[PDB]
Parts: sequence; structure tokens; C-alpha cells
Amino acid sequence: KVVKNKAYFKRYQVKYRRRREGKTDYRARKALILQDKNKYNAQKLRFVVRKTNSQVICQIACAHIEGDKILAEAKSKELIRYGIPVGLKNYAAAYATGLLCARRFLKSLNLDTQFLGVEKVTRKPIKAFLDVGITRTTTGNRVFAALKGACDGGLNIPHGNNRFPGSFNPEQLRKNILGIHVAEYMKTLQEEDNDKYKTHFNDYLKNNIGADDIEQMYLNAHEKIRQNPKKLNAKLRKKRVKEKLALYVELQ
Amino acid sequence: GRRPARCYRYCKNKPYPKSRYCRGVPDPKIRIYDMGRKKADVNEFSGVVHLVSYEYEQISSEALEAARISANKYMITNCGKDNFHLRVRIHPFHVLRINKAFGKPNGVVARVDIGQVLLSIRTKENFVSKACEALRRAKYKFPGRQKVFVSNKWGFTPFSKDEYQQYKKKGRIISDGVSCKFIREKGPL
Amino acid sequence: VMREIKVNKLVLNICVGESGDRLTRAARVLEQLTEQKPIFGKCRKISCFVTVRGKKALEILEKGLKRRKNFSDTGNFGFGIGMDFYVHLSRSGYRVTRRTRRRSKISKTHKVTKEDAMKWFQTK
Amino acid sequence: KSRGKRSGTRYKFSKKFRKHGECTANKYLEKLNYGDYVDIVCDSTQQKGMPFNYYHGKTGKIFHITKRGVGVLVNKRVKHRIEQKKVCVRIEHVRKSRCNEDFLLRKIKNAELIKEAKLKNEHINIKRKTEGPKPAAMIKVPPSKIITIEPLPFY
RNA sequence: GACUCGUUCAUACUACAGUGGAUACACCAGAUCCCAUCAGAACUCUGAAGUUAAGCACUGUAAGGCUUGGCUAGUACUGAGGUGGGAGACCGCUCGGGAACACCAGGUGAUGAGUCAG
RNA sequence: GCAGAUGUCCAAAGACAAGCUCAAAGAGAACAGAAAUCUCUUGUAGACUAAAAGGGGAAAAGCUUGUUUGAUUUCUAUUU
RNA sequence: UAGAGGACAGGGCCUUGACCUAUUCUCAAACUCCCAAUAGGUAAAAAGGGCGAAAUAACUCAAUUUGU
Ligand SMILES: [Mg+2]
Ligand SMILES: [Mg+2]
Ligand SMILES: [Mg+2]
Ligand SMILES: [Mg+2]
Ligand SMILES: [Mg+2]
Ligand SMILES: [Mg+2]
Ligand SMILES: [Mg+2]
Repeated sequence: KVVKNKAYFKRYQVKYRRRREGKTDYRARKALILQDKNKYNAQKLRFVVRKTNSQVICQIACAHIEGDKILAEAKSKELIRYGIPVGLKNYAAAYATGLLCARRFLKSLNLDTQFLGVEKVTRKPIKAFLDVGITRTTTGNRVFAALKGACDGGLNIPHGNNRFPGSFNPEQLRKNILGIHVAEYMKTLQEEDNDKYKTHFNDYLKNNIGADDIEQMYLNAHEKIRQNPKKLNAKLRKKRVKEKLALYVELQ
Repeated sequence: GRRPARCYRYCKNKPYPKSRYCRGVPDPKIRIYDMGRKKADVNEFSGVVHLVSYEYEQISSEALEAARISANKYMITNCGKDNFHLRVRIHPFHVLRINKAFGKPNGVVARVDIGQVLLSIRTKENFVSKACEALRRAKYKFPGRQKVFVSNKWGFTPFSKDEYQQYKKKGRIISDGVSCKFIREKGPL
Repeated sequence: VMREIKVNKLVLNICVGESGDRLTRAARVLEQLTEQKPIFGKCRKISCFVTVRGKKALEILEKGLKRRKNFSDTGNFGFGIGMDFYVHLSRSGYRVTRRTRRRSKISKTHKVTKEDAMKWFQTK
Repeated sequence: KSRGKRSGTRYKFSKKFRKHGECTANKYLEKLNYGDYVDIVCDSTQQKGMPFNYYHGKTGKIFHITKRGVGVLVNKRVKHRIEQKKVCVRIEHVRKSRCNEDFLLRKIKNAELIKEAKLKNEHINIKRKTEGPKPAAMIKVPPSKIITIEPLPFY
């Protein structure tokens, strides 16, 4: 038997568009969105972090019957403007992005003076919830870096500490946000297999970013962020069909 | 062995077929359904007589079988064995039951409508009278008012004769055995 | 260029009886052969196997080698020895099938096929 | 004999053909208030909060809203008397009814009309005039386009 | 030109083709570190040498499906009426309501918020 | 009336989350066959969901894994 | 219920099959893509509704006023 019969097609229920594409959970999403129906007018802001292959995307989203509404938005490729080029999928970079997004949101609100949050690295705060959406939450994830960054900015993002690297080890987390792990890796590469190292951190090399400097650069970036943010209709088709038949006839 | 058949004439009771909720029900007497040159082409036989019930009645399987037999034997006697094709176009699914409380199953019956046909013969346009005769003979073995009814169609195929001819002339109609399929200018190439 | 036809995954397979220490022995043997810890396959514990990628897998295949039929319609193949080797061939971008995120279907022209597999075999 | 809480529900609670799955995530954003009229349409994909067989399709005023609940005042005819039943449901089943909104629209339009009338002092008749009899007309038809009819012979 | 969150949840699907990649998506390169396994396949982390080959986008197909429309058909069925017909089975009429499959024809998306590149 | 079912079973078959996809069919791979396990392709559920039958269920409500005891105390509004 | 068209199992390229493909006959109280008629429910505004202000709160919100 052919499995994909006419009958099968007739039966077939198509998934939701996003689910089909493979981008949203829906099960997760509804839970994230719906808040208590006796709390009418309470928006519930979700902090969306996407870890795309060569960027991180941090949005504050609101949710409405017609479509979601993005209040604040930051992509990791803005960080060039703030004096951090290369390593944009880096945990540090993610953190920075998160922070930036938070800052942007605050600016949009007109409420930046009250919520400074954690100054440098170690009224009730504006609340939001992490939409990690589809990437599984393993310990040392990059979305959690972003979340942390956001927190360090203004936002109350309720979180447990189990998913920061080495967990609760704060030193490790600190290292990660500085970029220190990356630096260490670079150093190790330099020490053994130099050709490989050259191949690998090519962009970094071109920039002229040695190991030691990376942390400093990240710090500077953080400081900067803190400071300021065509079709054919029926007739044509028919004509085409006719032409093909004619050609077939000719061939015959 | 059996009841009168006036017992099970009318279609009281809802239909009640062989399934999970019946089980121990004996077989229909009728097994063959269609006979006489069943393997014939569509182009072979043009003449088609129907035997239409003008009655909302039931028709025992046994009766049906008898009718079929009558049709066949007569045909054999008159024209050749391979000059006709006798479809019985009605099947016995609704089972009857008997008490001797709820009844235990006992024989099957082939419930019919005012419009629908019982038997259809399909023969060469020469032997239509014979076919008609056969069908009328058969009729004496059903209950209720049937009417033998010569059709405008080509032979079970749903086209009129002229129409069929026309189609044949411009090659829009593939013949299987008995059934014919009409090309619609639709699928891929 | 991306339409090269790498070996995706080689799977060494030892079906044996019903877990009476012979299975353990088989597992040990497998381990010795290839640096992977083996995994057990259950009744519907009867059998061991190991999945291998990359250079190691290739090496295994090469040693293992020491037919037109033993290729599948889908363009994998296998052979036996005691072991069964099954090699599963793919092209780059096989990940699109199997990732978690926007998992999708590979186009027909990018699935490997029998003839292609045969060709590949002939080449290596 | 067998009057369980989900009897005669082989079809009431069966999800319709090519609409299985679950309730869409945007259905949880329907705003409800103490007074909104509300259909109760049992999505049997959620098994929590499933209101009884009978209230499927029946509208009611919301009298109570909760975390994920909605109490609905629904009428039930009970032999000799209709009575108010306080059907506590989840949000998945409760849909916002549309009857009230037809009225609302009309109200809005009527306000505008009233304002307009006042602007000029006129006796505008608001109330919906039902389909009365048609007025006199003179319908031009060519003799060409008047297809005469006879009954049909039998066939 | 692309992307993120969405909305409707097949006009959005599927199959087989064709066309496209400045930026983007993606595949792809690697395993020190967080992490994850039988397996760095997945997941994670760190990358940027390549490539549109796939994904994705776009278009095609007397495509299947889906969906509007006509047509089936005032056919089937039916609410009320009947000291109507019919031995009954059932069938007309009066006041009303009125399908379905198939078939034929068209269509194959639309869109809210935000960002990015030029 | 019809076809049945109940007087139970469950520290998981409860709770939560994570991951995963099931039946079947096909084409393959020593011993291995109509059946063992493995691999891939197709797979709207045709599996499974304690026990009738019916609904529901696919990044699950199924399967595997991790962690647990909300199978807790008190009280309402109620539905059948 | 029938053949038609196709590409695995047995005998001496043919026959018997099963299996696919497109058909075909007839069916269902405990089948359903679809789906009437009738029956049913809510609504059709002054104890109310609009659009506003200002109060009150220990609720709600990031927002002594974010809203309820
Ligand atoms: Mg007698
Ligand atoms: Mg009866
Ligand atoms: Mg291409
Ligand atoms: Mg089509
Ligand atoms: Mg889960
Ligand atoms: Mg029928
Ligand atoms: Mg029925």
C-alpha cells in the first residue's frame, strides 16, 4: 500500500503553522501567556531569547489577540556599535545582549533612573518571564546568560540558579560573562596546535583581540551599554498545458 | 425451516446487520450475485433491462436466490450462456430474528426502496425481449410490485447509448470489464 | 561540494541469545574493537551495539571490509562477520532531518539512493 | 440506569474533523468581566473544568472569575421552572458569546444617529423596522428577457 | 532584501520539479570550558574555512489534497394541514423549510508588532 | 430492549519537568528463518494510554529518564 | 459483488493465486467527509447603558494610582 493516499490527505490535520515550521511550543507558550483571568489588563511581559546560529535575539513581548507586540528588542549584532566585534554567540555576548535589551525597555518606558540594578559584575522591579522556546535548558545555557544580563539591568526575571555554569558556582558565571572561558580556550589553542588556533579564531585575530584584552573589552562594552541605548492565473496555465501537449504530439 | 415471508415483508425494525453485535447469524443463501459472461467487455453488450421494485419492502435472501436461478436458467434455455450478464444489484445485510423476549437471528433480507433496482441484465441488443421475459419470470418470485424496465443506458455504465457512441468516437472513455472509466482532463501526464 | 556523500554513521551490531554472560563477552569484544562503551538492546536484553562517527568509523569500516544486493533502496549498506556492520551514508545537511529546532525533510535529490551509494563504494 | 457525568457525549464532546489538537494559545486572551455573556463550548481536549453535558452550547452571564475558572449563571429548565445554575468552568470551554455584541454595535450606531438628529432637531426613528411589505415599483423588463414556463412532462 | 515574536491554523498541506541567496537564516568547522550522550548524531559550548547541495524563501505541475463558487436539486428529507389517495406498503396535494456525495469552474494565501541590511 | 462493564488494580500505573515517537509497511545487515536485534525511508496515530465502551491525546495525555509524595491539613461556591 | 489494469508464493514462457493501482455492485441502531426540517438557548437599554472627572482599597500592577 502507498501510505500517502488521497484518503490520508483528506483525513490529515495540519499542525499549527509555527509548530509545523518547528519554532514554537504552543503548550509552553499558552502557559507562559495566560495569566489569571481575574487580573484583567495585566499584560504579562515575556522576555524572548533566541539563540540563532550567529546572533542572539532578545525581545520583550506583550501578547494580544491580534498578534504579539514587541516593546523592546536587541540583537547581538548591535554590539559592534558598543565596541565589541566578533564572538556574538558567546555567553558573554548573550549576557550583554540581554542587558542591552533590558536597558532599551527601560528607556522606552521612561523609567531608567529608578532601575539601575546590579552595577558592574559580581519601587518594585519590572517583572518578566523567560521564553526560552524550543532550545532545551541545560546548565550553562546561553539564554540563561541573557536572562542574567537582563536581571543585572532592571528586570525582575524570576529564576533559579541551577542553570548557571557549574551548578551554585558564581565565580564560573562571572568568568563566563567576562569571556574568560573563551580566553582560556584561546590560550590553550595557542599553546598546542597553532595552525588550528589561527584557523579557528580568525576574525578575532584579524580584529587584533588577544586573550588578555577580551575581558576588558567586554567590560567596556557593558559600560557603554549602561551609558546609553510571480504567479500565473488559470488561462496562462491552460495555455502552458496546451503547449506541452502540442510538443508531445510533435515528438510523437 | 422457515416463515411465510409476509412476516418479514415490510421494513419495520431498523437495519440490523452482521457485526460485533450479532455474531451467530447464518449465511445468505445468495452467494453468486452476478452470472452469465461476467467477464464481458463494455462494448460487447448494449441492451440493458432493469427490474425495478416500486415498493418499500424487504425481499428474503432465499427469494432473491430463486429469482436469480429463474433468470439464469431461462436465459440459458433461450439465448446462449455467454450472450448476457445478469447482475443482482441488491444484497441481503439486514438480518431477521425469531422468538420461540428479544429474538435470536434467523435469516437475512435485502431491504429496498421505491426507486431502486433488483436485477439488471446486460445483453446484446438482439436478445432484449428474451431478457425482459426472464426478468418478468423472476418477478413472480419476489414479493410486491416490481416493473421490468428497459433502459436508455449502454449497460450498467451510466451513459446513454448515443452518448457512449460519441465518447467512443472521440476516445474519452476507457473500457475495463463491465465498468468503463470516463477521462476527465484532470490528472498529471 | 556540499553534495559529497560522507559516511554518516557506522553501527556494529551483535545479536546473541538472551544475556547469559555471552552478551557481556560480546560487549567487551565490541569495546576492545572500538573505543565506545557499548549499549544493550531489549526483548520485545538480547543484543549489543555501538554507533560510531567520523574518522574512527571510517577506519572500522576499512578494517571490517576484510555485493550489489547488500545496499538498501535508501542508499545505506551492510555486511556481516561475530558482528554485523551497517554503514548509513549521508550528505552534508543531514542535520536538518534530526535537529530539535526547525526539523525538516530532506529533498529527494539530496537523499543518497542505491546507485549513488554503489558509486561511492567503488570510489573508496 | 447509567446516568454518568459524560453519557450521551459520543458526539457532543468529540472534537470536529480536522480540528483535534488543542485549544489555540490565543483563546486564553479573551477578556471577561462580571456581567459578560458567555457561551460554554466544551473543548474536550482539556479534561479539567469540563462542564456537564447539558450546558454545552448554552450561554450565560459570568458571575465569578478566578485563576483559570469562570463561574457562569446558566438557566436550566427543570420540569415546572427554569433555575439558575452556577456552572464553574475552566476558560478553555467558556467562549465569549456574540449576541450581546450585535446589540452593542447597534447601540453605538444609534448614539451617533441621535447626535446627528440633535445637531438638526429631527424626529429620527431609531428602532429596527422589521421586513414589512414591499412598496410599489415599475420594473422594466424587455419582452426578449421573459422566459415563459409550462409544467414538465413525466420521464 | 531578510529576520524575530506572533494571528488565522492546509487558499497555509503533501509529492515531484525548477529559481534564489550582498546583509540575514541555514548547513557547515571544532570539543578546552559549561554541558550531553553508546555516539559532540542530537543537546550544549566555541567558532566562520566553505556552500546554496539540502533546510528556508519563491515559482511550476491538464498534480493529489484543501477551499470558495456554481451544479447536483427544489432532487432527497421534512414542520403544520387534510372525513386527501392507497387494502396495506407507502404516495400526492395545501401552507412552509430544504440537504449531501459526486461533477464542473475558479483559487492555493492573508496578516499584527518589532528589528536588520541598502 | 440491545452490546457490554463495576464491587477492583496502582509507591507508581500518583506529581512535576525534561527528552523522545508509536503501530505497521518497506528496503537492507554473520549465525537469523515468516519471526531476535540493528539501520534507514514512509509513517495523523492505523500504537499505547490498569481494567468495559465511548471521548481525548504526538516537542503528548503515549514511551524512556531525572527529581519527588499534592494519593497532604482546613473551608467555601457549587455541578451531576 | 465483480471484473480491469499491473510487479511476492507453487507446478510444467503459461496457468493458479494472493498483493498493489484505478474502478464497480450493495450496506450500518451501537460507522461518519457532510448534514436538513422540527425542537432548543442567549440578546434586543433607564435598579440600566455611554463618555467623563474626583474619591476608597489592605486587591491588582513595574507604576498613591497601573488598572479593577
Ligand atoms: Mg401456516
Ligand atoms: Mg420493531
Ligand atoms: Mg537550490
Ligand atoms: Mg488540483
Ligand atoms: Mg513532555
Ligand atoms: Mg444508502
Ligand atoms: Mg445513524
